[PDB]
Order: sequence, then C-alpha cells, then structure tokens
Amino acid sequence: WGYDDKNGPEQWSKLYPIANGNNQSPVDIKTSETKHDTSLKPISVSYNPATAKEIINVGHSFHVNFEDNDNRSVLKGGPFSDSYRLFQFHFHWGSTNEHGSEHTVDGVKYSAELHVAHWNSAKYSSLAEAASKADGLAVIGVLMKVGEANPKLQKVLDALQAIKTKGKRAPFTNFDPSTLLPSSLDFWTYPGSLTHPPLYESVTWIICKESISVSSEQLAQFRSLLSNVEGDNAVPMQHNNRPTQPLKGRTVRASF
Ligand SMILES: *CCOCCOc1cc(C(F)(F)F)cc(C(F)(F)F)c1
Ligand SMILES: CC(=O)Nc1nnc(S(N)(=O)=O)s1
Ligand SMILES: [Zn+2]
Repeated sequence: WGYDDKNGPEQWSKLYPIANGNNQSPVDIKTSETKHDTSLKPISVSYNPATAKEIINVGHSFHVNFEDNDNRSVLKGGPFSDSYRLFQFHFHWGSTNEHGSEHTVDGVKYSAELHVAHWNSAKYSSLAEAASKADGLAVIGVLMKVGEANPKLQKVLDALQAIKTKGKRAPFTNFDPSTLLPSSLDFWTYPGSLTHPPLYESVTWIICKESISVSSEQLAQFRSLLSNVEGDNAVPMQHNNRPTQPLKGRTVRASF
C-alpha cells in the first residue's frame, strides 16, 4: 500500500475492505453540529523526556518512537476512565501548503497534522493486543497552520538528515512531545480508525481545537524525506494524508 495513485487511499478498500467501514478517520468536524458533553474531563498529558528512544523512516512517513513498558508517559483525562501509554508520534502533510492535514474543520484543510499515539496500557497487556481493539488506541490530533517557523519542530526536523532513506533509523533522546501541543487542550473527540493501513477502527480521537504553526520551509523538510531505500533513486515523500471519511451517524463531542 501507499499514497501514490496506483496504491493509494482509493485502492485501499480493494485491499483492506474496512476502509469502507463505519468508523473511518480522518473526518470533517462540522462545528454547528458538535455536542458539548459534560462527562468530558480535561486531558492531562504526563510524558517523560527519557522514554524518547529513536526516530525512523518508514517510507510513507517517519515516526518518533517511545519506550512503552511502564506508564512513565501517560495520556489521562478526557473521555478516558483509563490511563493510555505514549508509544509514538508522527506527522501528515500534502503536495502543497494548502492541504497536508487529514482532519478538516468546517471544510478548512490545513498544511499538516500532528498525531500523538497511545494505547490502552491498562485494559490490554501489549500494543499488538491493543491495536485491533475499539478501546485500545487514543490519538491526539493537532492541526498545523502555515505561518511562523515552529521552534519545537526544529529539534525533530534537525534529525531527518539521519533517516533520509526508507528504513534508515536514528536514536532520539530527551524529548517531551507535550512541547508540541497548543496552549489550550480544548478538543473534540469521536470514535474512529487508524488513517492508513491496517486501518483498524480502534482509535479514540482527540482533536485539539487550537492549531500550531509550521513554516512553509519546515513543510519542505518533510518532503526532503525519501520513499525509497538507499542507493536506489530519489523519490521524495510528497503527501501522506487520507481524504476525510463519511461520519455515518457518529457523534463529535466538544469539551467546550
Ligand atoms: C513507526 C512505527 O510505530 C511503531 C509501531 O506501532 C505499532 C505496532 C503494531 C504491532 F502490533 F504490530 F506491533 C501495531 C500498530 C497499529 F495498531 F497498527 F497502529 C502500531
Ligand atoms: C505503526 C503505526 O503507527 N501505524 C499507524 N497506522 N495509522 C496510524 S494514524 N495516522 O492513527 O496515526 S498509525
Ligand atoms: Zn497519523
């Protein structure tokens, strides 16, 4: 699978059939239609800089990975009775500056999107057990708005020199990805899926209502990454965002 025209989102179904399921992400959040739910506590993020393990190039994107064998870095709060464990964060972008984000709000597409992934440390014992589970994963989504260079991006953008080709991997230590979040964690939540394959309808989505800034050049650093393996040609990572999906009667809750 991939984001190319011959293996993209459109051919995913004729491959993974859940892509035409009932709980697909990303989606468009129509604000006139959200619901303030009163049982929604705020969201508390308690990450530890020293769980920061490595950065690695997975060919369609890159990931920053964390140590996930105790609740050292947790997502607590929101719609969650349980504490969720941080294990990864990563990004999404597009061909140009006007649509790299996966979620849209009110039909407004953003330049990129930040995803911060947790699994249910406390109902399940492993993340492979957790992946298929409707209540297994929790991802925070942060819209990215083209403007000023983000300072806290740099410390990770500075690290892609060392993972330029597909499979290339580098150590990445002392990082609090909470530093990447907006000042307000006012958010929406809806039940949804993973946005690329395996596409598991197992993600409880947290979408911060506040954007963060990324600069036009920082987005270019995203596309200086290579889909290919070393020695092979250069094919750069141009986009890796899925089109929005049908809500199919799902309810998007606001925390405000
Ligand atoms: C850059 C890659 O991220 C780290 C690996 O995260 C996952 C592992 C697994 C598996 F069960 F195979 F270990 C599954 C998932 C999934 F649920 F598909 F997101 C992520
Ligand atoms: C290993 C891994 O993380 N696979 C994913 N598949 N879809 C994801 S999404 N866009 O929720 O963040 S992550
Ligand atoms: Zn993602």
